[PDB]
Amino acid sequence: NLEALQKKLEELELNQ
Amino acid sequence: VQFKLVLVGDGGTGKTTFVKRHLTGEFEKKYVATLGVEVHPLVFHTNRGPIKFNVWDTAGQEKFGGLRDGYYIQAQCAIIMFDVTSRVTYKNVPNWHRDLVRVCENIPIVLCGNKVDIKDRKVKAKSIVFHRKKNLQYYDISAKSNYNFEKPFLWLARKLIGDPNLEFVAMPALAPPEDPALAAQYEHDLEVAQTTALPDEDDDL
Amino acid sequence: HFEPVTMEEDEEVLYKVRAKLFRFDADAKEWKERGTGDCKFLKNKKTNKVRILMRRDKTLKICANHIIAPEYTLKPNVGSDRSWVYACTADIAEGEAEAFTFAIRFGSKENADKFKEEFEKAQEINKK
Amino acid sequence: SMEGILDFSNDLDIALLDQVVSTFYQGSGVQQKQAQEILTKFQDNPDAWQKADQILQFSTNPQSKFIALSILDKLITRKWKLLPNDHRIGIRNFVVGMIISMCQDDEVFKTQKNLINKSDLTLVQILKQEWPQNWPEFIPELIGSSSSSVNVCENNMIVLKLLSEEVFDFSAEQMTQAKALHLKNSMSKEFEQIFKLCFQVLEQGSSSSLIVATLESLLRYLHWIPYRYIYETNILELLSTKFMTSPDTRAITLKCLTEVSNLKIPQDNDLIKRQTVLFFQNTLQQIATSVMPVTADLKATYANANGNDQSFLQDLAMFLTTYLARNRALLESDESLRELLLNAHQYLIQLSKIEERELFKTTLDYWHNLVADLFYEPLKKHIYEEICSQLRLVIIENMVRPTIQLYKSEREVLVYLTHLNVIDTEEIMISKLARQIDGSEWSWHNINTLSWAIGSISGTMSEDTEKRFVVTVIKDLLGLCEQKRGKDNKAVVASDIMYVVGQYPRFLKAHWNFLRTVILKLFEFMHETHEGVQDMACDTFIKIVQKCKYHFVIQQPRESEPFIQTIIRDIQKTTADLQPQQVHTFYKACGIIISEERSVAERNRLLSDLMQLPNMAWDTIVEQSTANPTLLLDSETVKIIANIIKTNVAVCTSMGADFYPQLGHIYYNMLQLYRAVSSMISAQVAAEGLIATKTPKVRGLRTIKKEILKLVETYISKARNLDDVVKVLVEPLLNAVLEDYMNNVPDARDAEVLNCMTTVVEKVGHMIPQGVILILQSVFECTLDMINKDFTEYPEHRVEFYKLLKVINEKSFAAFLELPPAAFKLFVDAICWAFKHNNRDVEVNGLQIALDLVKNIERMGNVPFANEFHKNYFFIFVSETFFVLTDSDHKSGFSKQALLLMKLISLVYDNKISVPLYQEAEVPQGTSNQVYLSQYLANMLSNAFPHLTSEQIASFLSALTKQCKDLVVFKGTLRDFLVQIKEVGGDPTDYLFA
Ligand SMILES: Nc1nc2c(ncn2[C@@H]2O[C@H](COP(=O)(O)OP(=O)(O)NP(=O)(O)O)[C@@H](O)[C@H]2O)c(=O)[nH]1
Ligand SMILES: [Mg+2]
Repeated sequence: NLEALQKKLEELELNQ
Repeated sequence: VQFKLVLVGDGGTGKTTFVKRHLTGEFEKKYVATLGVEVHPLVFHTNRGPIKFNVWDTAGQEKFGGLRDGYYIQAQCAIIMFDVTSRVTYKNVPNWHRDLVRVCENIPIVLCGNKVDIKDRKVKAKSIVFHRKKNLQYYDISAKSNYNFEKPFLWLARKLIGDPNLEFVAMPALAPPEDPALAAQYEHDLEVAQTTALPDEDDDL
Repeated sequence: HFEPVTMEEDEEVLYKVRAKLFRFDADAKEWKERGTGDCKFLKNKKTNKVRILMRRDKTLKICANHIIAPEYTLKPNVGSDRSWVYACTADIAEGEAEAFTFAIRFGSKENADKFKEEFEKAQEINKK
Repeated sequence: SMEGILDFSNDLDIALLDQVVSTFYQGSGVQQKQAQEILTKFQDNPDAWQKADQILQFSTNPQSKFIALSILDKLITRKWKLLPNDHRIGIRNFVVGMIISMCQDDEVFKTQKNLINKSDLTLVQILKQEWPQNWPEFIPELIGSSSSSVNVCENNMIVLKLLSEEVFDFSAEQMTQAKALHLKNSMSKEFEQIFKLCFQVLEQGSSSSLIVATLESLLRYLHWIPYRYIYETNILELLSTKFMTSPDTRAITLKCLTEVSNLKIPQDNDLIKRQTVLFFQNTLQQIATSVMPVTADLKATYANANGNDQSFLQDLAMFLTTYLARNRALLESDESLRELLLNAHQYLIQLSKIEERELFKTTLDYWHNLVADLFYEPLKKHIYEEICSQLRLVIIENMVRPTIQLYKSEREVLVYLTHLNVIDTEEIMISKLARQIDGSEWSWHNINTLSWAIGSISGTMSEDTEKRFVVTVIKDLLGLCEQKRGKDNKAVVASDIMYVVGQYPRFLKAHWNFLRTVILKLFEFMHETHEGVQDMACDTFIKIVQKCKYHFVIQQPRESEPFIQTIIRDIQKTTADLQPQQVHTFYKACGIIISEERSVAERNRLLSDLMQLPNMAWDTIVEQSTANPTLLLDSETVKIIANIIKTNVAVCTSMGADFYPQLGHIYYNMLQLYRAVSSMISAQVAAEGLIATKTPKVRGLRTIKKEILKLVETYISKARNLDDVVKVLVEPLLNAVLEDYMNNVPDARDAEVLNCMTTVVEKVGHMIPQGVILILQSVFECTLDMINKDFTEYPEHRVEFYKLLKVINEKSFAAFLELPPAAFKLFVDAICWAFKHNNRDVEVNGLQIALDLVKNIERMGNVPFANEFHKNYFFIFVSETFFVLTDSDHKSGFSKQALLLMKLISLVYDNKISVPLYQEAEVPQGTSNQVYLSQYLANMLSNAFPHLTSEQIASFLSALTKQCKDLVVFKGTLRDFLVQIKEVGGDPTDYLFA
């Protein structure tokens, strides 16, 4: 789950 | 619909400064001791209508005590004030409370720790426990920064009206209205105003 | 069928800014705070007059209530680059219209400059 | 015309008094304010007490009789012994007579409680003066007259209650030790008869007002009476049963039982233990049947605020926490007491749900006491597992933002509760997280609260379980953000995610690729215009850096360089959108990392690269502003300069001694800039007057000066190479700041100069004796003149001045020896000047300097300077200390006044002053200093307190000097003196107490 967690965090953006 | 409020506490704890902030909005920086008592009417607008406090700002310095406990007769509520930067003012809180409840045996009382705006706090929060067995309401407050400055009156209002859902509401704002014989002195006052520096220029507002 | 169990609304907000309001005590060489809270420019939709309405935080009591007269002029204060001083002749915050020397201070020079721009855009609306 | 009654030449107009009094209480305006100033004058008249029997007999106004009893109280408390005897019995018989009369008129007894209670208190003031020595049968007749009338019996309980309070609760600093002991022993001897009457009333009913007055006096007795009166009578049975049923007696009975749960009782008798269990069982039973069952929603009850419910729930919380903290072990072993114990804690659980901050703190204190016991004590935690399971939810849902104190208390309890059952804590938090995701409890306040709780238990689970728990929480928080629309909401969740990750550094340290992702996400948040985001991103960055710095200093596996190099390289892009204060936090964060590098050459290289932009901006202005200083009035240039210095302060704050290379790069030009800025401030005050110090342009210039001084003191305070401080830094510093301070007008003197000099002397003062002398010469006399005309002007200079003198007297006392005699006399004057401040910052330093100065003079021995010091200033210090001790306006400094005074007295009674303290003529030759000290003090006190007899002053001084090796006894003797000077005719034998 750690490599997935990494990708979800980098996709977090506040303007969608 | 009027209530008598006695304000009580050691000299210099800020009782007079607190009332002045509520009356006019100013912050009085100078300490001018109160002589006996100063009575001022204080009106608040609530969702249950206007409530009026007749505040009896008593003197804390023993020299100027006046009638001392004579001011507490027929009081309907009270505020006991101390200063969180002076441990001796908290040590005296039991003395003020003793004098007060001997005259008024069952009134709502707020215990207030003033001047929390100061960095070097000497009476730490974990030490303030006197209100527990005496059923007093306690608030950290600061008349200088307005921190919690409305809480003591709102709590007393909720108790005296008997409505725990009472709240402060905005006054109705009437429309404002719209001589050269006076332009003489209105510019004279203005010039003196702009050359007097506004106080507390390092403040956030 | 089952039976079941502020006098500001006819106006519009042109500008809103947090500010501290002072009044000059001429006889005591001193400035005195009047209130802290939201200063608002209110234009009456049935008259198009613009006014100053400012309410104190928490207690919500009014500390400024006057028309933005075209007569008024904003002058800086000697100790501040984020304040304006101006004479006001009819303020009804605490009863019937009294003249005041006011000072209003803001969080930054930016806000104080934008307040000046809006204060004068309001003076032209109040002139028509 | 109201001024009439103030004339005592004529007779008192009782009808005019009742109008003056009614105008003050029921009136308003200047009319009331006028009646106020004349009622005070009538009361403060020294002869008004002779008219008090007129008012109490003739007046129709209860407030007038109240005021006249006040005037009487001042008479009894302060001049009772000065009266001719015959009036002492007239006043006395008049008061009991008046009380008797008011108790038989049922109209007066019910509608004038104020006047009766004031009369009862006035009687008690007489008893303090006259009982039992001049009234040995008060107690037998008080008990006899109680048989007469129900109104008398109840009122006698009011007299006994007030008496117990004045003797045991409020005597410690209101009377002397001797008189307090006398009154305590007297009540102790006659209490058996008092308890008989009190117990009879409690058992025989039936008037509720009589019963409540008896219980309120019983509350006072429990503070001091021996335990046998409570356990060897039936009284615990009636408090815990009969009086818990009626709501009139419930409130006071609960408080009595709360005091009983604190009585001094033997912990080995098995009967007393069963009695302690039995009254708790009865009390909880009455509450379950007569007030509310254990399942009641006390949160709703408290919010509805009907009647006295809030006061009852407050008193019940105080009762349960008090009893269970002391005696819950009595209930944990016996199986028949298990339901009793668990019910009691279930009430506390229900109390803990009340929305009342101060009540919650009271229950949280008990929970903390409990869960700590279950963490350390064997075999206990299994008893409370269902209580603990509920407590986890209560605390998680009431978590406050990390007041300062409440959060730390909530964290400690929640951390204990996670140790006691990790699995249950983990399941409550995911569940609450799920109810945030499905939207049933979704709220900005509820998601923030839950994140604080999840972040608070960090480091309590195993590293493996924590890893799995963090991954689940971050995963679902990221999905909660995905699912919400709008950044007003997306910012709320993104902040909570950052707070959680910042709370789990052990997780971040073990998963570097994840740690880097977090930091890079915080960097893009540093460009977010939404308010609060940039502040959040900076606070999390420095928070994570403090705990994971080592992982930025090393080159991580599968990377080409330590991540600190990557941060520095893109610092301008990263910080481009931040506010200046946020940029300073970022640079401070980088300084934390760089300090981890312990290879000097590599650490200095990282420092150079970090400081590249501020050093390039600095070099530019140093050149162009020297060529030549017109730019320094451009408000943009001063802002850039100030921000350059603050960046250096921020980095120096986290690097300390390692900052020295960067300080050397700017030191000499910075001190030059200090000089140039000082010139324009002075020039501007000259061109525009003192008002210029208030202008923005000057205030920006003074900011440069203050930041320069703050940088220098930050480095010096943390330096390790003290030699470079003295040899490289101190000399150019003193040249830059001392003369500028001395030759500025007072309103342009930066008090920060004194603070900076304090830091210099504190760290290297023992190495710069000629430096300290130069500091004194430049700041002492001119700062003293600023602050010696009143107690209000220049408050900062006042505090820094005495901090500076404190450290100079501690570290370089030789500088005061090289002062000219006139300068040394001003030093002594400045110390005593500090005694007289109410400002506790000034006053405490002032007493400490005097104490340290005396010890400095002592260690010199038998030397001309030490001898002349005692000749000139010993009695000044003794008399100035007595003045602040006895004037009633410096009570905050009593302990340190007493200390200094005993050190002064003990010097003479140990013969450490070898020279005689008198001049050769005024006293016969060969007279010891001890004899002269007693004569000087006797004369001083006689002139300062002329109402004291000679025997009082002699007894007090004899006791005081004999006790100058025992502060505790000494302080008691001073407190006794402070009482006796408030009155006339104090007993001189009181000073034999010890
Ligand atoms: N920093 C700070 N100072 C305060 C605050 N409130 C009052 N003061 C200051 O404390 C000093 C005492 O003012 P004052 O209101 O007269 O106290 P008081 O209790 O009414 N005195 P007295 O009992 O003798 O009448 C004033 O200088 C005031 O500026 C505060 O909230 N913060
Ligand atoms: Mg006052």
